[PDB]
Amino acid sequence: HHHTNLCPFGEVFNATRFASVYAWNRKRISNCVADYSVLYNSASFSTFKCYGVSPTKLNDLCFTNVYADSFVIRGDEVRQIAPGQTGKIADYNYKLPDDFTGCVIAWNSNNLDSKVGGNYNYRYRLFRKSNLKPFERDISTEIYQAGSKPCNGVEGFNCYFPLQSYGFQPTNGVGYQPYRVVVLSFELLHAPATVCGK
Amino acid sequence: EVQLLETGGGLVQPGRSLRLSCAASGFPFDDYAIHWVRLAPGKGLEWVSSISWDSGSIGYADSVKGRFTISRDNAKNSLYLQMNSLRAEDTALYYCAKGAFPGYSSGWYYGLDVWGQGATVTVSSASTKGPSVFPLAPSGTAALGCLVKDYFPEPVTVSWNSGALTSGVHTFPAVLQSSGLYSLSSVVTVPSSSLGTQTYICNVNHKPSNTKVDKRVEPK
Amino acid sequence: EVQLVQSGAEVKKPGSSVKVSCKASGGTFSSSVISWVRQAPGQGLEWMGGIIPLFGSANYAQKFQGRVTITADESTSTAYMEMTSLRSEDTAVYYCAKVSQWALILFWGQGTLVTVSSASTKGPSVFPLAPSSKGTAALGCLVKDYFPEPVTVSWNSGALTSGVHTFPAVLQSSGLYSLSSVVTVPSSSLGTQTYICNVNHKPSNTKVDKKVEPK
Amino acid sequence: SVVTQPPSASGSLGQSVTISCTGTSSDVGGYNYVSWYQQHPGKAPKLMIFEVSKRPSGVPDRFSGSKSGNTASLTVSGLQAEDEADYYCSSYAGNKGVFGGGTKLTVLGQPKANPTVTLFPPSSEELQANKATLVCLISDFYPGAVTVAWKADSSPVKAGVETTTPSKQSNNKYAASSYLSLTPEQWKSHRSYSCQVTHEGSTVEKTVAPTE
Amino acid sequence: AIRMTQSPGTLSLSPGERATLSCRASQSVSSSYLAWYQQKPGQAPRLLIYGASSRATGIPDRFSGSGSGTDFTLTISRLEPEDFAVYYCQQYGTSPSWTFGQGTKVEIKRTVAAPSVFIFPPSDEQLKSGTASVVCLLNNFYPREAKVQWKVDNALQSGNSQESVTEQDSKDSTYSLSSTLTLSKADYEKHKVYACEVTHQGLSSPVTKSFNRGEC
Ligand SMILES: *[C@@H]1O[C@H](CO[C@@H]2O[C@@H](C)[C@@H](O)[C@@H](O)[C@@H]2O)[C@@H](O[C@@H]2O[C@H](CO)[C@@H](O[C@@H]3O[C@H](CO[C@H]4O[C@H](CO)[C@@H](O)[C@H](O)[C@@H]4O)[C@@H](O)[C@H](O[C@H]4O[C@H](CO)[C@@H](O)[C@H](O)[C@@H]4O[C@H]4O[C@H](CO)[C@@H](O)[C@H](O)[C@@H]4O)[C@@H]3O)[C@H](O)[C@H]2NC(C)=O)[C@H](O)[C@H]1NC(C)=O
Ligand SMILES: [Cl-]
Repeated sequence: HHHTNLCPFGEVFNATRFASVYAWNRKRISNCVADYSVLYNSASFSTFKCYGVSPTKLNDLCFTNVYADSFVIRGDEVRQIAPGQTGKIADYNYKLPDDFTGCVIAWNSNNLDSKVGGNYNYRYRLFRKSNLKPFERDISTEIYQAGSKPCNGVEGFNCYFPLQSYGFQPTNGVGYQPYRVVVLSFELLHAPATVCGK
Repeated sequence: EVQLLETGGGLVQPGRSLRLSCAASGFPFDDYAIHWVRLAPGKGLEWVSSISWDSGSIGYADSVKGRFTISRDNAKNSLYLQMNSLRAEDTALYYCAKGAFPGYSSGWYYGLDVWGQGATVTVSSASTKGPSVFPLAPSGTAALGCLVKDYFPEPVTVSWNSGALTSGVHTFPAVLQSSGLYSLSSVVTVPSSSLGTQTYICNVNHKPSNTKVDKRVEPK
Repeated sequence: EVQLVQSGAEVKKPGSSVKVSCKASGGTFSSSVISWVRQAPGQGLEWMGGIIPLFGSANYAQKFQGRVTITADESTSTAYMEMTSLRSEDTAVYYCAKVSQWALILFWGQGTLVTVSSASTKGPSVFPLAPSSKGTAALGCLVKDYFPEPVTVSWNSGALTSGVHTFPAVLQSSGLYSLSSVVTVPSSSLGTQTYICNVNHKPSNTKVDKKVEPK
Repeated sequence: SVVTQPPSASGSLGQSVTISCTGTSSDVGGYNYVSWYQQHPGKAPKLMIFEVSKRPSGVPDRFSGSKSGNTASLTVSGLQAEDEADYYCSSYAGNKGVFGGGTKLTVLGQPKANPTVTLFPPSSEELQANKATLVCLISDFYPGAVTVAWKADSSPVKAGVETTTPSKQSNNKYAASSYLSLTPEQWKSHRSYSCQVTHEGSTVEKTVAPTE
Repeated sequence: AIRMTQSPGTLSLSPGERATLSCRASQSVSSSYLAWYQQKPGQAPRLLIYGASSRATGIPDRFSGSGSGTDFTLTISRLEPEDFAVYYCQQYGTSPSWTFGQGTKVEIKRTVAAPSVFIFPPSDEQLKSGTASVVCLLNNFYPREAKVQWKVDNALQSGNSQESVTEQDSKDSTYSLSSTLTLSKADYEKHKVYACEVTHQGLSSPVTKSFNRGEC
């Protein structure tokens, strides 16, 4: 009631299109109130795993800041969006810290990102020299020279473009369908309490 | 081409130590991760150890944890495996393998696509024994060879004419004799008319005993 | 699950006020921006104002600042639009439209017709639009002075449907409605074919069949 | 071995065969990072499949991989002779990996090939060293089963016989060898020695003599 | 205040064609809070697009929204008959402050058709009640623009007439219009010549239909 604005969570969960995981979007949520019961009473989520906070208790807590990261990954890759997990996505695309406090929310989006029309080109990073630090973003598209000959900016024998499309256009299994993911990070620091429940 | 070569195998008594080396070329060693995989007789491939590009991440199998140490020198494009407190179960052929992409676990994600030839490591209290090389004289083609009798341990490497003769060459697997010594024979098939013209010399190399013999095989 | 239900249509006489309600179900009420949109007949959509029930601080368009008050009741999940000093220019359909902070979709009510008029329920007088003597001729019925909407016009008990144009009614200055329904027929059949328009006005229980004959 | 694997498998030339690979929910069942490797005798493992079903450049479409739970599978269709090899599965396991026990594939329906046999007498250098070794080399045969018998003149020879287990060579055929140890006195005592190689009901016999 | 202006006012196309509707904003508007509505006569507005480009439930894929900043666009790749209607855009947000565009009408293109004009004197039974209604009919014309001038003894009227137009006819894509002049009986008997003059693009010259009060 001190901050008289509604947290704009709509443009995160409800956007027409999400970002590719390698270029994951982050929106900073600050000085606003939110009725989180609309979130934890929704049945539209196939994944709602929280760490350090109780989901049904979000309205009882206030936070200094809230971060909302969103992206699209394969179904079988959603389990990598969790503290302590490893894999192609956790190592090279999006990585949560070991002391993560927040919630990982995911839902099947075959109806949105695999429509008969197309044009949504979701991609991921196949390889990186070192693993991503927690909450690090890498949007480099530099062709990697893995052999002896210089690449001169073109793909080749050992000249690998670092990104690859998911191939969501055809019909594939549930584990191979696109899933939209939102990661809410709740930060309780020494600053005044801004993002509260109601 | 991308290449990995292992060196440093041989004989070692139980409880003693041995050091393996892996040389890398044809790719930027400085930003890849490398792994060791062993093939024990009568068993399947077994992962041994991994090390990231900057040595920041190191993993070991539970069978070798506390006894093996992995390390690398990026300036020499070389990877090492220090094997201490060797047991009989540690007798295996030790491979050096990597993935196509940089990344610590990317060799598991996309597969290990470049392997070395391997380095045999034999853990036994039996002592080294060098072989005796005898020529096998030939008696429109003819077969000649040379016999590598009574040696330990595996392996020996036989080449003909310092490697210039590779066509028609067949080096056979060795017998494990009841005496405990290995014996092996290598044979080449050559046209009959070139017996009085071409010189045939088998090059036996048994690195455990530092044996290097060049035996000329001529008709009787 | 989310659904906005508005109260029923109303007839208010000039000078009075009206308070339209809008009951929300589904739990998104408190964390929503609930607006009131207005559409006068023959015109477009006009945003009047809105409120966030969590804060209770309503905001209003300049055109409606004076006579429109928007309230919200969290205990019952109902929003209200009260408009005082009603005039005939305020005859419109009033919608509540709502946006939840958790989505970008808009939720709409079904609309509430507010008619500003001093008339009571009244059946229509039906006058002929006789075809002129001086290849096709036009005849029709003038359905005048009824309240409220609607009236139904058929010709020859539904046997004549081709060429019939029933025009939308107009709210006259008197507060009563009026509409014409015409049809074009061959001038050769004016003396042979009988033309009767059937007007039905269910609010007043009025059925009138008028025979339209040449002058 | 954490990931079990049937020790052997078989299939007919031109038909199909499936090789399963059963792990746990923390490796094979925990990720879609299952790889398959082919190892011919005497060569390093070759990568055939990665990420359950993807093929590296150069691997024919006869090899396909799938997964269902903790069990991965590799299917080889249009079975050919060179397909005879060892097959291991691999899987990420969280900052580590693991290999299956391995499977030895046998391609049935192949044409039988009889062996080539070369028998060598003792060299003059070995005889001068008070030793004698007969060498009997067997190559280019299929299948691997083979029986070796030594004869002094026409009577069988008891001891001093060492024989390999038959193993595959570069052209997917088997090779074996047998060694007869003798004293120089025994070698010159008999008129001849024979190496009898019996394979699939047919016998090959080579003979050497001291005087000849 | 933010102003959303739509262009064009009217869009005259044929079934099977591509419709491109514009929505201009006076300031930069977040593309997360821009919507499109379809409205058919007698119906509440139908939400088409929200969040610049998301299709509401049941909306076919031939409707697509796009744009950013101050220029937004609704594209109908292939017009079906059911698509001919009025389209509004709307700026909104998480604050109580929304605006709408004035709308764009997508109608059926057709060859020009002149109106057939008919004038109708007030009925005698109506004159018994003290009021006279004179009805002028413009039948089956295209396009919709038409002027109706009432003349009473060649004196041009204003303020005593009301117009109604039918929706575009589903068969021949024409409109029809009725203008009703209202006079008291006392006024109606003061004058003789009653005429409505009709101006329309399909007429070389304005057409006037008239009658003299009292003639048969
Ligand atoms: C952006 O957000 C939009 C808004 O989302 C809604 O609002 C926000 C604030 C939040 O509360 C959300 O949780 C909420 O959904 C999204 O639009 C919404 O998208 C929903 C999912 O696609 C959609 O829900 C579906 O609606 C159908 C049909 O609607 C009913 O009502 C209409 C009248 O309005 C009737 O005519 C119909 O007959 C329906 O009865 C509904 O069937 C679906 O519900 C299924 O699952 C529910 C549990 O999740 C069950 O309660 C329900 O029974 C039903 O069936 C299940 O169980 C059956 C067995 O009985 C089984 O057979 C079946 O398979 C199911 O498993 C579902 O709820 C909303 O209607 C829609 N809202 C609007 C206004 O359009 C939008 O998609 C988002 N956009 C992006 C880009 O993300
Ligand atoms: Cl407005």
